[PDB]
Amino acid sequence: KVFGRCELAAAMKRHGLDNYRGYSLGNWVCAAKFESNFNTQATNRNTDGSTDYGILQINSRWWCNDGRTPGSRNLCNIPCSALLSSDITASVNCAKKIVSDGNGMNAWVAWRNRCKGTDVQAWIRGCRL
Repeated sequence: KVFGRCELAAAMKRHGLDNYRGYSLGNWVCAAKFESNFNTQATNRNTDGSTDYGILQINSRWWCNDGRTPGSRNLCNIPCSALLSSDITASVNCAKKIVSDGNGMNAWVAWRNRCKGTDVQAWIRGCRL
């Protein structure tokens, strides 16, 4: 599913992401925009053989099992395919573990490079939340 900006903001808010570990909603919508262009079905392969999955491009080296990433840790305890669903529940629950890991949202390279220190509130402007 390709989310609309406000539709995604609303789903993320409902799933408890607004101010999760201090990160306002706009940070989450911005990261989703540049990681996946709001497409739950986005996959991207890395040079190390791991793959990134879903709206928040969660990586198979640490977080999920895809059966093809030797020495993967599967920390979210989830097949990576579950991260491609039109229901964002699995992605959100896994992202909560990631952002709690010590590096906050810096774990998402597009967030560090394209959202961090920008006016992220702009991403939720005009939305009915």
